[PDB]
Order: sequence, then structure tokens, then C-alpha cells
Amino acid sequence: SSNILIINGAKKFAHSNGQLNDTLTEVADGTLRDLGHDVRIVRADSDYDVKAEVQNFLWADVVIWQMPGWWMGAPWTVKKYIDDVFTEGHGTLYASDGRTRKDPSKKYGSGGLVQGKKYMLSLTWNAPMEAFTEKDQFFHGVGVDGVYLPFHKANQFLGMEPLPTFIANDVIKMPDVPRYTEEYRKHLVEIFG
Amino acid sequence: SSNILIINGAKKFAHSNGQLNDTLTEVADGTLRDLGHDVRIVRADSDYDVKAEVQNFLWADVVIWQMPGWWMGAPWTVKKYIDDVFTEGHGTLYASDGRTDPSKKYGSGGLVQGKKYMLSLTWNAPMEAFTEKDQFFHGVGVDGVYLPFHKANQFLGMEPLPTFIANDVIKMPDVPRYTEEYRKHLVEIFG
Ligand SMILES: Cc1cc2nc3c(=O)[nH]c(=O)nc-3n(C[C@H](O)[C@H](O)[C@H](O)COP(=O)(O)OP(=O)(O)OC[C@H]3O[C@@H](n4cnc5c(N)ncnc54)[C@H](O)[C@@H]3O)c2cc1C
Ligand SMILES: Cc1cc2nc3c(=O)[nH]c(=O)nc-3n(C[C@H](O)[C@H](O)[C@H](O)COP(=O)(O)OP(=O)(O)OC[C@H]3O[C@@H](n4cnc5c(N)ncnc54)[C@H](O)[C@@H]3O)c2cc1C
Repeated sequence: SSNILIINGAKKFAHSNGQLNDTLTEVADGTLRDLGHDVRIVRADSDYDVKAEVQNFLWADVVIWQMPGWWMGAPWTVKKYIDDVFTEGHGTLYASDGRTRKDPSKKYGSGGLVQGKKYMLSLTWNAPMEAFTEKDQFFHGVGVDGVYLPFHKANQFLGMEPLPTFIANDVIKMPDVPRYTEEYRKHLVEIFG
Repeated sequence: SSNILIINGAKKFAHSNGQLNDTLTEVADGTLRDLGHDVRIVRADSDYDVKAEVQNFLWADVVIWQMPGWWMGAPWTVKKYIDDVFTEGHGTLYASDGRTDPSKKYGSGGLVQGKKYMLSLTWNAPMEAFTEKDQFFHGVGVDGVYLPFHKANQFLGMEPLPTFIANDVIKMPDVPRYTEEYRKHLVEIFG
């Protein structure tokens, strides 16, 4: 029975209507609450109160980033949420980068304050999965999490740890909702069940 | 004699005071134009006109991204520039992801093959954090942490040039050194 914060990065703009992400956010909200978890939802593309957002993070045991891939990553509004909130999070979400003369053992990234909290990515992309896995394709085979390395680290900088990522592919050419919904639903049950 | 578009991603906000990026922007400006290149500077954090920015791209042979490291990547303002400008460029900077027949893979529908791009970064993090196989960035390197940013540019058909980065710019600020390095870095590729 955990507190779950869903950050919906949905946003209507040039080809993206944000309907799929709103849907999946709704799928998470219902599935998660039915699994005994308390859920809070906030739209990145809104006029959020930065301090209240930080409070959402302190409240959350798990943070779920529901978002469409926009130019290989999170939409600018999602990045702004991070640049606004994590930064305001200084003193509560992180203390510094961790390095300290008092302990040469500590390296960059170890200054987080919320170790123990988890975060999970739920993505929607027009790109096929093979574009992520095939060693010879666009992403050199580094994988989805490879492509989202900097996003993962922004979160881990705070000390949070990742949960298995969920992604929907070819959402424009071969859209299939249901299925995305059913796979995400079972994905949530395996992790939060 | 090349056309060089520098995108200054400098932005105040919190502990970042865009002076370093502003300075490095001028450094590349002075150096490159001195080599005879035609240089144009645009600040990401401005009231840019997407159509005008698309034209700057078609005009440029090389695009330089001068920017600080913000939460592991480009500041939201620089990403907004991309989401706005690259998308506006559909039909000029890129056609699609390349897929139709069965052969062309994702990321091969660019329209500006032949153009180049380079990253000029500023981070608080030390270099070892990027290279140490067991440190924060599992040894993937700077270009690894910026893989997506690289790919956003490569989606348009553009190719990368060697990346320049200044590290520990807060704890161990060292201007000059960054300047001389960058200057020497620019002369190497554009000289
Ligand atoms: C600026 C920009 C940059 C982009 N960059 C990339 C990129 O780098 N890589 C990449 O792979 N993609 C990229 N995209 C595409 C983007 O990832 C997709 O457009 C987005 O993920 C679709 O999600 P959405 O929430 O906007 O849904 P929608 O726009 O609604 O699209 C989802 C599809 O599902 C259908 N649908 C949605 N909800 C339902 C429902 N409840 N029931 C039935 N059918 C439904 C819709 O009719 C639609 O065809 C980019 C898009 C933009 C605007
Ligand atoms: C929201 C946010 C998130 C961040 N996330 C990260 C992160 O994930 N990783 C990371 O490594 N860093 C991170 N940083 C730190 C950031 O990368 C640096 O603060 C930034 O790169 C410094 O560049 P600047 O242009 O803002 O210069 P400044 O803020 O001016 O800092 C550069 C230093 O150089 C000095 N200086 C500048 N210009 C000159 C000059 N012409 N002559 C002499 N001295 C000069 C300044 O006085 C200062 O001490 C983050 C910062 C913010 C605000």
C-alpha cells in the first residue's frame, strides 16, 4: 500500500494529441488504486506550484513518468517540470552532488536525499522497438533505458531507484489501444501487485 | 567559409548564471569569424520565430549548441527550442523517420544530410563521473549521456563533430583554460 505520484506529460501539439498518455495515465490511476495504492496525478504541461510539487515528491513512494517520446526524449514541458521542481527540491530531494572532502569515497550523484523512493517510466513512441535493440540501428542497440539514460540519472541524482520501464511502440502507424492498455495493466500488476 | 549558427543555451535561474555560456558563445563567435566563417548567434531563451529559426538551419552548414548541463541534459528552454523548431522544420529539415520500403530504418528520413552539429557543454560534474566505468554514468562518456540530444540532430540527417565540454565549472572554475581549450578545439575542426 504505497503513495504513487503520476506525472502525466501529455501534450497536444503537432501530431501529438496527448490522448494516449491521458488514457494510460487513467489506466495507471485505476489499476493502481485497485491494487490498494493511493494515487496523485499532476500534468507537467500546467501551471503547477513548484513548492507543492516538491511536497508531492516527499509524499510519493513511487514516481511514474507517463510521457510521449518527443525528439528522442521528454517533452520540454516535462523537462521544465524537472528543472523547476527538482531544483526547488534542494534541501528536501537532494543535498548536493555528494562529493565531499570529508569522504573521498563519495562520487558525483551520491548527494540525494530520497533514497528508497522509486520511479518508473511509461513511454509512448512512434519508433519501433527494433530501433532500440538492433545493434546496427539508430540507437546503436543501447536500448530504451539507454536512450533515457540522462532522464534516469536526473531521478537517481535524487537517490531514487528505477522500476522496469514500460513503453508502447509504433503508436501512430500501428496504433493498438486496447493491447497497450492491457499490457500496461499487466505490467503494473507484476510490479505493484 | 562556412555558415555557423551558434545556439546559446545560457539561462540564469537558481545557481546557474549564464555568464560562462555567454562567454563561451562569444569565444566561438570571435574565433570562427576570425577564421573567415559567417556566424549567427541565437539565444534559445528568447522570443524566437520558428519559421525564422528553420531558415537559420537551412542557411547554416554547422550548428553549435553552447549550453550548460541541466539535470543531465539540455535546459528545458533548449529542448523547447528543438520541439518548436525541429517540428516546424517538417518538410525542410526532415521528411519522416525514414520508414516507408523494408530496408530504411528509423531515423533515416532526414532532409539536411551534409550539415553538421557540435555540442559545447558546461557541467558542475567532473569528467571522471562520465568515464569511470563504476561512477554515476557507467562509463558511457559525455556523448553517451547526450545520446538522445545527438540523435535529435541526427534525425534531420545532420552529422556530429567532436564534443567540447568544461567540467567542475562551479567548484573549480577555470576561465581561461576553458577558453584556450575551446579556442584550440574550434581551430582544429574549423581551421
Ligand atoms: C514535437 C514532437 C516530437 C516527436 N518526436 C518523436 C521522436 O523523437 N520519436 C518518436 O518515436 N516519436 C516522436 N513523436 C511522436 C509522439 O511520440 C507521438 O505522437 C505520441 O507519443 C503519441 O502520444 P499522445 O499521447 O500524443 O497520443 P495521440 O496523439 O492521441 O496518438 C495516439 C494514437 O492513438 C489513438 N488513441 C489515443 N487514445 C486512444 C483511446 N483512448 N482509444 C483509442 N485510440 C486512442 C489516436 O487516435 C492516435 O492515432 C514526436 C511528436 C511531437 C509532437
Ligand atoms: C536547474 C539546474 C540544473 C543543473 N543540473 C546539473 C547537472 O545535472 N549536472 C551538472 O554537472 N551541473 C548541473 N547544473 C550546474 C550548471 O551546469 C552550471 O551552473 C552551469 O553550466 C554554469 O554555466 P553558466 O553559464 O550558468 O555560468 P556561471 O553560473 O556564471 O558559472 C560559471 C563560473 O564561472 C565564472 N565565470 C563565468 N564567466 C566568467 C568569465 N567571463 N570570466 C571569469 N569567470 C567567469 C562564474 O563566476 C562562475 O563561478 C545545474 C544548474 C541548474 C541551475
